[PDB]
Order: sequence, then structure tokens, then C-alpha cells
Amino acid sequence: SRKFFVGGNWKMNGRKQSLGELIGTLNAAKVPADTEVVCAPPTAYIDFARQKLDPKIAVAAQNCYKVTNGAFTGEISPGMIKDCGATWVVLGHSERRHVFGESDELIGQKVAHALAEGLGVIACIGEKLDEREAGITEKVVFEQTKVIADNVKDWSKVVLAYEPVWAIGTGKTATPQQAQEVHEKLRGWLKSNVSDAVAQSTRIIYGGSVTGATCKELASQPDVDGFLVGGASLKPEFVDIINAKQ
Amino acid sequence: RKFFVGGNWKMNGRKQSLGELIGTLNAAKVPADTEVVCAPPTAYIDFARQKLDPKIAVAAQNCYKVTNGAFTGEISPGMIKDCGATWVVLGHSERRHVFGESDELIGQKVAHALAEGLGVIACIGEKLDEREAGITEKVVFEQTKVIADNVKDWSKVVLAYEPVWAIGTGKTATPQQAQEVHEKLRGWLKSNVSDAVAQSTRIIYGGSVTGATCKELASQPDVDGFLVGGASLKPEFVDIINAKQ
Repeated sequence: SRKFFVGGNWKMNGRKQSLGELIGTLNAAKVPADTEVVCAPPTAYIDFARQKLDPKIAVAAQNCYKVTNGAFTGEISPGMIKDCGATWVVLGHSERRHVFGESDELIGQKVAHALAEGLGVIACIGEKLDEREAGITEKVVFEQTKVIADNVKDWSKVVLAYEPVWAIGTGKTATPQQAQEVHEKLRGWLKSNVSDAVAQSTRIIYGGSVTGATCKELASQPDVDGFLVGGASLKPEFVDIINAKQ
Repeated sequence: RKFFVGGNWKMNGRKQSLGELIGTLNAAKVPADTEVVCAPPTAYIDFARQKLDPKIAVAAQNCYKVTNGAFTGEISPGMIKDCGATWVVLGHSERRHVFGESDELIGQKVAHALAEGLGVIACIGEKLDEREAGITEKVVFEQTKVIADNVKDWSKVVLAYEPVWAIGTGKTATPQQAQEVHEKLRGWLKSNVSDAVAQSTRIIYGGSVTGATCKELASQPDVDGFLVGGASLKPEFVDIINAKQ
């Protein structure tokens, strides 16, 4: 039975005072025991957020590199993340892939290293507008999932996040049916390419636009296991999203 | 020109080892003629500022070019200042040559950081191929150009020359070779900005520096300090702070 998972990707937003208020609201809110909640603060505030957040909520780094220490000015390692009290890391997020040009190869190595170091991974996949209006959605997300899977030895520690990058900022927007469509096929891919145990147990979360209005219908989809929330994770709304199965 | 010694910790350390390193630095007697800056890993900017004595300033190792936004994994000058840090390192060879950062992106970062009230340590340098084809001056003057295009007040900037050609390549830089490049750079500032800016701007050496080698490098006319790699994680960093004494 797959536990509902809600992640809040704060992206590059907030300062200690505003994130402190955001944190105070989440601390006061009543988290249902059957939801797994994780917040991903900016990299300068991993330590601060873990200090202020109630232990019921976990902390995720937004990125990491693929060795434990080294000559990588501006990077951080899984060792440092864990040292700050964080237990997750988001990898392959659309912004890393498409603004900062991170390759599938690089992303795969980060996943292997992150898991070796004891961290949970929220691994992100998704196709762009040009790729979808062209019929290669499956080709693109399956190859992305394959590189991740090729670098996973224990799926208990892994959550997959589908991001419809095609429906981010481009004018388009995606339906719950379209979301469910991808999630269903990803779960089939797991079954066929890894194992049936992995297919049934692995949380596949939806990373496209989520709001307090849209979340119940999206969460009711039988292969949608929760959310990786962007903008709404900075708002009181996020509490409603946590409660999308209540 | 105030002697300037920056310690780039790169992606190294944890709270225990970095606390120990900071304890050593807090206990160290910094000379009156010397300004000291430490650049921790991004996850530890906050931790480092809290533990470090006020005599030592803190730098971020990189930042992005807007104050907030949809840039998962990045930080802004606003957040860096919010954590008590007063500098950012920009255009480090590792950002340019491992992570593919353009001069265009680097210059925009420089403009944004300065506009937001941070100091900038702006890094330049040529690779071995570029050096062997005789285009050291061209590569390095052009990188300085883009930095200069985005600097209105040089009081807040330090220029760092990185001989990337001498990193794991089979070649190394002599102090005379270092001095050669630094003197050319001070001439660029004089020629293209002002004689006042040439005379007041620290140009620091970002190639291999140790306790053994720092005195001879520091004694060079146009070397005004260091951006230290590996030696920044050890007590030996203090010898380098002491390079002019």
C-alpha cells in the first residue's frame, strides 16, 4: 500500500524571516499520519529549515553533485546534505536539465552517489513542448527513467516525479487524465524493466501545476501517488495539498 | 593596496572538520595590513558566518543573477547577504570549465551581485591549449573586459588570475610567469578604466600557493594576494595570511 507523498519545492525563494513564517504555518498545521511531507529550501537554508521545521516534516536539498568531496567550487555533496540533517535530495529537476544543461549521464551518477550515501532521492523526469507535439513522450520519459533505474539499487529510498515541462509557462495546461496516462505507463515500465514489487511499491508523484483547487482530482487518479509542488509550496494552499486525500 | 587572502574551501568539509578549521582561524593573529575571506560550501555559508570571528569575512562560491525565481538549486545575492556573507566568488574555472558558465552569464552575475551590495571576487584565466597558441593576453583581457563592463565601482571587486593551464597538465607557473600576467592586467585596468583603478584594485593569484611558496609570490610587484585552494583547509592557510610579514 503506497504512502501519499507531498514535496514542496521552494526553488530560489525566501529569506530567513519569510521562510521562518512559512515554516511556522507548516508546524502549526495538522499533518495526517498517512502523508509523507518533505520541504526543499534553497541551498543556503537547508540547515536553517531543518533547525526550524518540526521533525514530522523532512528536508530535501534541491541538487547535489556526484562525489563526496572535491574541486567543485559552488557544489554540495550528499555527505553535506546529511550532515545538515536533511534526508532527501531532488535530482534531475526540469530547471537543472533545461536551464543548467544537466545530462542524463550526470543525473544518473548523482542518483547512484546520493543513494550510496544514505539519502532518499526525488528523481525528476519530463518532456518538453516540442517533444510532445511530435509523439515522443514515451521515448523521452522512458529513456530518462532508464538512466535513473540503471543507477538505482534500492527503490525503497526513491520517489519518481513526472513534470509535464510541455505544460509549464508555454500557454498550455494538462488534464488529470493526461497526468494519469503518463503515470500508468511509467508504472508499467517499472514492472517490465525492473520488477513487479518495484512497480507496486514506488511512489510516482505529479510535478506539473498543482493548486488547492486541482489537488483532490489529481490525487484520486489511481497511479498518481502525490505531488512535487512548485509555487503553491510557498503559500497556505500547500496545507490543502497535503490534505488532498482527506 | 590592502593584501587580500581568500580561502576557497571548494566542495570540502563537514560541520566537525570546518568548525575545527574555523577554531584555528579564530585563534590566528591576522596582520593589520591583510584582509581575510573564507568561501565555504553553499550549505555551510550560514554555519561558517556564525562560527567565524568578525575579522574574517565570508564569501559564497557562486550565485545566480536574479533576486528570486524558478531556479531550483541556485541562490541569490539577497540570500547570501541574508546569511551574513559579504562576498561572492564568480567565474571560477570550475564553474566555467566543468559546469559550462559563459562570460555572458558571469558578467550578468557580476552586475547583479554588485547592484545587491556584495563584493565580488571575479576569476579569469587561460587553459593550456590557449597558452600554447600564444593567446594568453587575448583570452584573459577579454574575460577582464566582460567583468569590467559590469563593474561601476571597483572598490567592491578583487580580480583573481587562475593559470588553468597549470592544473593537472604537466606544466606549472613560476612566480615570474604569475607576475608577467598580473602586470599585464594592471596595465589593462590603467588603459581601459583609469590609473586610479589600476593602482587601487587588488589582483590576486589563484594558482597553486602553499606556505613554502607564498612569500616569493607575494613579494611580486603586481601580486596583491591569493585565492587559495587546498591549503585553505589547513593551518597552513595562516602562513599564507602571513605572506607579507
